[PDB]
Amino acid sequence: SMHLICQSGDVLSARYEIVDTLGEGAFGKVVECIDHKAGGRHVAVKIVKNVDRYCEAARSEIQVLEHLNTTDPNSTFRCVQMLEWFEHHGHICIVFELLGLSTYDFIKENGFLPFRLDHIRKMAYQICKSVNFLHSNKLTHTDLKPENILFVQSDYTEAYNPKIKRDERTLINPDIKVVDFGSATYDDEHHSTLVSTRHYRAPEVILALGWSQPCDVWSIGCILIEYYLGFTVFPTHDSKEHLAMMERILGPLPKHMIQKTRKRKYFHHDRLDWDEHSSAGRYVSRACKPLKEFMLSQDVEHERLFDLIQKMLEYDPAKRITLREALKHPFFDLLKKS
Ligand SMILES: O=C1N=Cc2ccc3c(-c4cccc(O)c4)c[nH]c3c21
Ligand SMILES: [Cl-]
Ligand code: NA
Repeated sequence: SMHLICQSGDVLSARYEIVDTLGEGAFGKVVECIDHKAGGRHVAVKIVKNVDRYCEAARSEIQVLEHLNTTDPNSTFRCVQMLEWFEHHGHICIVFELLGLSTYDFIKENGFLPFRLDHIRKMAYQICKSVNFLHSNKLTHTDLKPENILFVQSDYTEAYNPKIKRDERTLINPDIKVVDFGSATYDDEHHSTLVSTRHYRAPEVILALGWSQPCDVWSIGCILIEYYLGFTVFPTHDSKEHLAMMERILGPLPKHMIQKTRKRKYFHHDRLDWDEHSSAGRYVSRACKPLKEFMLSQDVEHERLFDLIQKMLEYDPAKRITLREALKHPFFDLLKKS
């Protein structure tokens, strides 16, 4: 029972003393501990609910991390390092290096203000390089979202911004790592019918056309929008509504994808089965507009970012830019300047 076992001062595995709670998700909790058998190092321990599906995900996460961490022992590609795992009162507990705030929690604590463009550029490059390393190893993450991208160290400076009448926090160092490999799937493994957290889910996933590495690229494009704006451009908890928002932001779905899909519930003949005058229809009309209308500036660096996002949000997953190609996009040139 999760509440019974996650308390400050509790000691796990005769070595890890809980000092704080770092996060809680569907899966259980992540706590910060002092490791009394590694010289007092502070670590993060993910305590998994004793529930079938979360236990299975944790076991899978341990297998993937063992692979990724052995393949990349210097963490050149920025996947979180797993230190060990154990069981505590029947719960699986995974020990990680300690990181800073998730990118989501940073934005939340900053009043849902967005990141500045130079930080987005650096973060995007590192996200793309890390996930590309997964892709090179026959893996797809499937659950990329701001909560699963963590700052290495989230110290900030703070200043009033009169341009927007608000106190603003700015990272000192925006370096990141990628976490949460409990949904990561190898190319030759069973692919779950549904993947991703809704706001980051690709159209081939929604339409059950089959998914692979490209679905991670879509999620990354969605994450970059959220970093740029401070909010999602897909504010919905309904699949058909999500497709409608895609249409308004990105244009009509390709005919071949509507042709091929078994998800007939979404469609009336060859068009989305969508009433523009319903409550949901009025909201999508208010809340969505073409992608480039969300730009905050027409400066060329903003145009470069939006060009990349647009490529990442290509509907056809084969046509969609790969991460190897994304790393070569002009948006990143500023990082490669001598
Ligand atoms: O320092 C870390 N090293 C590995 C790791 C994994 C997850 C987390 C979260 C977290 C988890 C769920 C929700 C949330 O908002 C934050 C915070 N710190 C984490 C670490
Ligand atoms: Cl640029
Ligand atoms: Na239908």
